Amino acid sequence: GAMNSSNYAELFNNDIKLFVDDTNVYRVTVHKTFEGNVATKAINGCIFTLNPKTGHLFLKIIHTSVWAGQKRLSQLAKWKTAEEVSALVRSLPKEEQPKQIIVTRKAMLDPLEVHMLDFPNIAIRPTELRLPFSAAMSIDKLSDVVMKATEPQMVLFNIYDDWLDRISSYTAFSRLTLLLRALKTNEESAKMILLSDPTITIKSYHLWPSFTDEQWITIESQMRDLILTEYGRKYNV
Amino acid sequence: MNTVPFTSAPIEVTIGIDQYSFNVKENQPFHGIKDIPIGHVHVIHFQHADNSSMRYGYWFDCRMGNFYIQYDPKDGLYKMMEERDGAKFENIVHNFKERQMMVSYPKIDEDDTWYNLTEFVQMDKIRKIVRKDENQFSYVDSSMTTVQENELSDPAHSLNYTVINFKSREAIRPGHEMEDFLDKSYYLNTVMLQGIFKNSSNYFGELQFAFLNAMFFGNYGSSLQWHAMIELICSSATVPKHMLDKLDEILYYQIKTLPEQYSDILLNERVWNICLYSSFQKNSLHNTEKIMENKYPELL
Ligand SMILES: N[C@H](CC(=O)O)Cc1ccccc1F
Repeated sequence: GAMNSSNYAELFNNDIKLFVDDTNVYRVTVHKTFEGNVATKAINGCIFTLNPKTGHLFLKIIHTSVWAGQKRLSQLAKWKTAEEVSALVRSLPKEEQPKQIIVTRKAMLDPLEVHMLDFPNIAIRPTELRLPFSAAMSIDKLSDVVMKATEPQMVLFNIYDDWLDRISSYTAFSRLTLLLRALKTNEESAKMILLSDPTITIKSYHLWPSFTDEQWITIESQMRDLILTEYGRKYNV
Repeated sequence: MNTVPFTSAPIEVTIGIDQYSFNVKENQPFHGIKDIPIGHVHVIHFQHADNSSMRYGYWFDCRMGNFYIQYDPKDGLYKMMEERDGAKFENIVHNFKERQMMVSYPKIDEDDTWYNLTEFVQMDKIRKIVRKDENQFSYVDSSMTTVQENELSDPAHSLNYTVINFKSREAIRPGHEMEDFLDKSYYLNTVMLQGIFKNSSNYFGELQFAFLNAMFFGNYGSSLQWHAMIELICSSATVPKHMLDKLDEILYYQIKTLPEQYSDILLNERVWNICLYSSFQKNSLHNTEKIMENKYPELL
């Protein structure tokens, strides 16, 4: 059924699973028209499909041409997402196909179930976790490839860089969710924390800086403080 | 006008005949029901006074044979049987009528209720949903499950309604995943009407039969089936105009007939609110929407 804090270690077992977040698929800027009405302009988006055990991220870039001449785009976006995830699953060798797909928003359940009727053994599940995957577009290299795309495109990343050489996937997922929650709550500050020190760089083949174990503990502490700080600023505590 | 005689009434029982019902006391001199209108299916149903558990009954059509009811003390129920000896049957009925031991089917002349509930219901189609080929009549009770219910357990005692499932490969074409799930017209018109039912009359017949089993037996799987067949129509953007008009009439008489005190269990709030207020056909069921709003405004 639904995924929550009780069955949290299930994410890191040896059953292949993917998270699917559709929150950046249909993206718009709202603006005024010459006549003083309001209109939207779509910008490029992405599906965020992540294996939490391996860090493998299948970033399907959604080019603005897919909505050309289409109505009810928000409803369309969940189906576009469903269609792309289904196409991705079918593209994978059988032994790499997921056993479970966890959607971060319950409105994805029916579209994905419908797309996955051919795969009755693949469980489609919601989650009671509030996962900060919407903040994926705050990762500079991911935002860059989405905005530069001139056509539909799939880009593969490991969202954990090389962390799994030193930490478990539970710890790597916890680090990722803390970083993304911080970027979601105060992007400017979080980025400042991540790059304040010019001697720690991001390798060309990585997303995040090359922190040592000790430095990661410092960074993680600073991100918690940021989240707590914003929580206070928000609620006046 | 035809007759269903009873051998006797050895146990106290409420007897239903179509939408009518009456009480028979233990060992009361009751020998059946006369003046049954020819031309329609009928249902004679039973609820024992000492065990309201298990409503049960028999669908039959007097044009297909001479039927009577006899209590079986071993199996503990009123059973329908066929009498093959026509002369014997006529003589039995004539005697019971002369002794005025029968209740008269109490049809008001103005009253088209039963016709309107059974307009498309045929015995031949009943006998394919209820499989017991050695009999010309069909037994149904409160507890019988449907073929779909069993897939989600005795197959011989099942209700073989047409399986409707909106998230099934049958309902959803390769490349029209969104179109077929948000607009069920393909599934209604090509798969069900053209493919399985052949015409809307057979579809409405199953719909009406499902409602009647839900109402008269409290049969839960029948209620599920009735609501599924309504929803499939209401959720199709493309439905023949004559079907929508006929559906409105069918549902009107079903809602009109439903016992007020059984509305809570026989009517699915989600389906009805969706069908009347959100679906493609939300504005096509004028009569049904008006009786629902005046009779069950709570449900909505
Ligand atoms: N081609 C899809 C056909 C369908 O399943 O009904 C509909 C669709 C989904 C997503 C983006 C665009 C689009 F046209």
